[PDB]
Amino acid sequence: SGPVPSRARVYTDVNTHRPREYWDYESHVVEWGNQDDYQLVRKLGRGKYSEVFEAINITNNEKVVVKILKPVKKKKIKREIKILENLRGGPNIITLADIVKDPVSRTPALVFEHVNNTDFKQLYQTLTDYDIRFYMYEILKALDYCHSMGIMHRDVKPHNVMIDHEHRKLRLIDWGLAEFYHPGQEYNVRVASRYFKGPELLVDYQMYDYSLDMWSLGCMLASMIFRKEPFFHGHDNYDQLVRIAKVLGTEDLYDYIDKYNIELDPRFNDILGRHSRKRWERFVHSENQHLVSPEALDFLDKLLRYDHQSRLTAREAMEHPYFYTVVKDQA
Ligand SMILES: CC(=O)Nc1cc(Nc2cc(NC3CC3)n3nccc3n2)ccc1C
Repeated sequence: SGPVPSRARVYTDVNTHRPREYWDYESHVVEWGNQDDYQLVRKLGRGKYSEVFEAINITNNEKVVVKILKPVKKKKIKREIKILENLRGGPNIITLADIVKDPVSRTPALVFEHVNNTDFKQLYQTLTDYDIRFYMYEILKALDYCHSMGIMHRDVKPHNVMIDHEHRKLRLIDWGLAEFYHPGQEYNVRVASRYFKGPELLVDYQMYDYSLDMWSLGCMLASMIFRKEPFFHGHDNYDQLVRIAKVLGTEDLYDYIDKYNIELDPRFNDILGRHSRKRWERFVHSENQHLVSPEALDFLDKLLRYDHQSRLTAREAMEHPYFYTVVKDQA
């Protein structure tokens, strides 16, 4: 027998209530700017589907980030553009400034607002208890917004969070894996980086929703408060679920499998074993205790659930006691 269907607990029908054009990205026509407005300054890095550069817009002298695409299906390019245009102006959402057609590569190049990022491998070792709560609340503003707008990011991880610490400015970037949520839709499970993949992806449960981003956020919170990067360190996608089971326990995992009538890959049988649910205290030591409090642990536990339906929504997460001083300081 097949798996039990699932629906998002919140923002379930927001795309159904919108005109077809909002989410029907295959019919989206791309609006092209002038490629001569931009002069590349230097390379910043690379991605699976791109090469990214710092550039100067020669019409206004503004610094921009240019993402020149590698060959990618036209519908996937239209999807990222549509999602970016839909989320434009949203809290802590990266701004897509322009779309141009590269002359050498003949591919599109997406032009973004520049963020003066403080590299995560250097920034995280300086963050206080307050900074983690502050930036976690800022990520939640972006997530509650994109979820309310019927979009799942599906690639939440430290590298997709640009922080200008000096200006306490955060932007959630790289919407290249983002999708529109539609009740009853089965999505590709081959999304996100290994360490941030939700149990639904690892067990091949396709009818997932916004709650997938909440698991990714929990992985990020666990890595920050415990100073353990990555928190769930799998050797591959199968071992990734084993790393989760050694912390969350195998009992809740088999309960989750049973609830949704998920047929487990036979490989999993011999590697999952039997594991008790651990207490968060075993990850606490003299070097991370200043970032760990009962509020942090209670909040973390409520994010890292096998059952996607039982994880906090971004809005419920914002109401958690862990953020009381951040909320009070923002008012
Ligand atoms: C466009 C996109 O999402 N792809 C992406 C981006 C990067 N890298 C940066 C670097 C900076 N800022 C420089 C100071 C570090 N910014 N700023 C705003 C956005 C952005 N992106 C690397 C790799 C990829 C794939």
